[PDB]
Amino acid sequence: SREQIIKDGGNILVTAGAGSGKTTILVSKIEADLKENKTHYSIAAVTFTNKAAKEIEGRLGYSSRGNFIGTNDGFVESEIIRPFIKDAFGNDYPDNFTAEYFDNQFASYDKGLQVLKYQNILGTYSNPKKNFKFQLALDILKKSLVARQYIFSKYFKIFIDEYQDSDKDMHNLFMYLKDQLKIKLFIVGDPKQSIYIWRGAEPENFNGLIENSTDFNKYHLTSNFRCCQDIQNYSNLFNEETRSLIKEKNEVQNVISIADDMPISDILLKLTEEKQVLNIEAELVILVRRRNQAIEIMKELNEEGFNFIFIPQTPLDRATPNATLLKEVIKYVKNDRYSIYDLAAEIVGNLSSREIKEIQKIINELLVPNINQVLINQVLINLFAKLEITLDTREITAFTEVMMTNEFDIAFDTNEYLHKIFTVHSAKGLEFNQVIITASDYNVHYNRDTNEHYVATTRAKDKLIVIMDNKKYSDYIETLMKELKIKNIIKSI
Amino acid sequence: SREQIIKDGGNILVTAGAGSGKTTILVSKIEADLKENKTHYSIAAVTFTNKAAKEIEGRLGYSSRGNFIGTNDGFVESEIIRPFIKDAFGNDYPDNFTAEYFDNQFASYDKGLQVLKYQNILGTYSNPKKNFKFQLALDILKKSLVARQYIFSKYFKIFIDEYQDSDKDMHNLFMYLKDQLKIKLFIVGDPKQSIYIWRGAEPENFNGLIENSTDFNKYHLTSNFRCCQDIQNYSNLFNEETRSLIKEKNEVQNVISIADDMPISDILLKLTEEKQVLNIEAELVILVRRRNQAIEIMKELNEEGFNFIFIPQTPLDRATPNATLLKEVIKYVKNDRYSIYDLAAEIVGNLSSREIKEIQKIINELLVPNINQVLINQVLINLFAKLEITLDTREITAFTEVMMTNEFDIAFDTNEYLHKIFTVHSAKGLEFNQVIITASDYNVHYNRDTNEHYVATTRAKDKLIVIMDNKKYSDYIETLMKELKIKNIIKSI
Repeated sequence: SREQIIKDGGNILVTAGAGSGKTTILVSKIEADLKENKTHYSIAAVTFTNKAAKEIEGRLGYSSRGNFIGTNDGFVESEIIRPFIKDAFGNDYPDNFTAEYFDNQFASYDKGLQVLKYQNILGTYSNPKKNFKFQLALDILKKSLVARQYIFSKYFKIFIDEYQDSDKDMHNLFMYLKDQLKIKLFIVGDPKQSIYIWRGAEPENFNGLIENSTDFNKYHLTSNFRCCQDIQNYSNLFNEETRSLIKEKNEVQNVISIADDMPISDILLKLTEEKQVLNIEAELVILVRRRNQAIEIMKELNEEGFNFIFIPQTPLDRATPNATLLKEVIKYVKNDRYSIYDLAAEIVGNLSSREIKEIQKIINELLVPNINQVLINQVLINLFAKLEITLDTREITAFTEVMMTNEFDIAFDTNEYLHKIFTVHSAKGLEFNQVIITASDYNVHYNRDTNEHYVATTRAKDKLIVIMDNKKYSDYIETLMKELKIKNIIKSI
Repeated sequence: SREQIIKDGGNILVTAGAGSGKTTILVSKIEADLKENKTHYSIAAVTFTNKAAKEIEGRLGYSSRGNFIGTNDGFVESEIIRPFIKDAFGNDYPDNFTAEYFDNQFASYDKGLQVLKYQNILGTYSNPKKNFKFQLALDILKKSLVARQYIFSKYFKIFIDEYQDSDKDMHNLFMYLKDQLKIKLFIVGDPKQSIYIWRGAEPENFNGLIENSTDFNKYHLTSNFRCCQDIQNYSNLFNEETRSLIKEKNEVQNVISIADDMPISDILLKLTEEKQVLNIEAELVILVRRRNQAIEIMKELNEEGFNFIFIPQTPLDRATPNATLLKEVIKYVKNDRYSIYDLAAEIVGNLSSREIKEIQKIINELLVPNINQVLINQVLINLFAKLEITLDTREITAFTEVMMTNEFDIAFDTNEYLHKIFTVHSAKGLEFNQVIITASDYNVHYNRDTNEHYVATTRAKDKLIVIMDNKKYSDYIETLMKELKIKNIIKSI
């Protein structure tokens, strides 16, 4: 498992999925290797977005080892291109160059050298599949002897995040550091095609390393690593592929089942005061299938003194290529404390201060109120035109609808609330500490809602409370408990 | 006189001529004002060529006052444009820009801003009469409040050398500092059209200040300021315009006349040992009209133990627009110790390191031996094409002829010799300490050689020795001594 992962000191290839399993293990693996190694060598972690680089830097702590934590583009720029470009190509080339991602697309590698030599800027390649900065960095290393000496002397291992999005030119540099410079590589990626890719992503180079590489040591990560063992056993029994991984335990305490005989508010009081299996001071969230089921529970609790705020699923809450970025644009529009730098951190690459000012100009048109649906669509196209990303028609309408109304404001609110209620689709992504669900929502016999039920069960982190509303739900438990000869998988009050 | 010049603390306009009178007074005026002023304000001296700026910095000494000594282009770049361009035009414009003089000519002021904003370089104007850097610097001062505050706070007086070569845009900035910022200006220039002009020179702006400016205080400099009073009196009596300025002295000791009765070498021994009016340890130089007259004197002295090296006038020794620069190109080719940076210092403006490497590439073709007359002409055109200067046909042939032969090598030699012999045209420029001439060379009755004789007399600095070979020469002295009632103007041995 994870203990076997961190012990390996060689080239490690990690398959990460379900989210957050990659980030926590990455930070723990980095800080553990820093404690083992006392020599002068440092580590280098590279992330596509600037937020992930800042997220890793905050958890690691002091970087007195000289460790580099930053963007993929910022790494090759500050460590390879800028220091040794004059050594590789002569004194004609500048080291005070400014890289602009959006401007100055060129057709050939020879053309881009002239933009850097004469126009004093570092422009991107026109083809999204070919990266000019990494082609330049790899070229500089082969031309410059000092460049190869410095990289070997500075870093002994390099950590790479989200490797499935790396392009071929970006992939060539990483393999060049491992094959020629003999630098250890810790690779984290998602083998599934998924929904999120960098504009020049090719999953085959990552998939090819899993199939034909003898140097790397392959590992895998559990999807529900953060969930406790008792919650994992209750979640995995509903899907046939997941039933094999769980192991039975002599005593089960985290998953509680209680039949709904008293009103909904009384069940909440019973679990909080009579058995104290749920703490009122800990965050508590309740699961529903539809928005109406959440409203009636929220209104029933306001009468009993319980205070709650309910997050609804927005039109943007849909598996689309630009869903993650579109939500961040909404968070910058809705919230005043959300800085433009926080929005730029979500954008791939380390944008310059001048490029940030141009993107800020496009979005400032959305900060004026009551300017109708047509202008919101053009600002959105103008925004994504600079990023060279086309926008889905339903993604545009979903973005527009959220901008018009204040209905989905708290779903993108920066503030955090202790007690909430969310829909199964509302928080498909984020995870909660303790969750209560009801059985009548999910049809378990024909597996229509088993995927929504599996998501519902995996959201809870410490304690999961299940209400046995449906007899067919309880029958599917008792039937499969006999197939697997499981005496206890649930704790009933 | 000069004592009246340095005492004035206001705006001073100086008319300088005959050479070297401008540089010595400029350094003395600067260091004297630094001693008078104890406050934090500094001075700023600007010269067109980098050699003149380095020449002033060496004589001044320590610049702990923060005084700026450099090029006109380097002044507006480091003090106005680079610090306050972002304040004047916004954060879009860079402060790490690189100015290239030869590349990126543009037609309109708006076009050059885009080259600086996007292409990150500072290019020159296509029209030689219009300067873009000074148009940019003046524009930045009007746009930026801090820029005006810094210039007033830093400098209380600004010294300007060779003002007749300043263009109109360069002239507008200097007047803007005097009229708006109320900064004292010490201006040195030559009112005569002369032979040497910067490619965008307009003498009218300098001439216009002499005619219509009430703020400036006009002054004049003597042509033979370095020569002693006795030598000045002997030189000025031959030309009618010059006879009025000299004043008689009761005793004359510097100008010696001796009739040539003994051989030439014996006259040299007689003056050195019998009267000791010439020191063998001091530099001694003899004047002739033709090259044959110098050879026979040089050969006659080698027999008597006297050792001499004779500098001949080169084909480049001719009043042409590019004579000064062409000689420096020869000095870089002939001498190995003469650095390429010394050649770049003679070029107008502060050339960048990359621009220096391109000029060095063009001249390196002349360093190979025996490559005939045709290739020398093309390298010369290629050299001056970068400087945007056309070359006279006779200037090209004069440059070529010197390159072929080693005959004129010592005339451009970096080494310096104590005892020499030079032609009247050989050292029309440089001045010598003690000079001996002969009377038979100059026809004084019809004033054919009075200009060459006046040059001959003005070369000597401390002691001048005249040989009375011609009776017509001595008669013209005695005749004019009676017209002016001068009892003594010459010391006869």
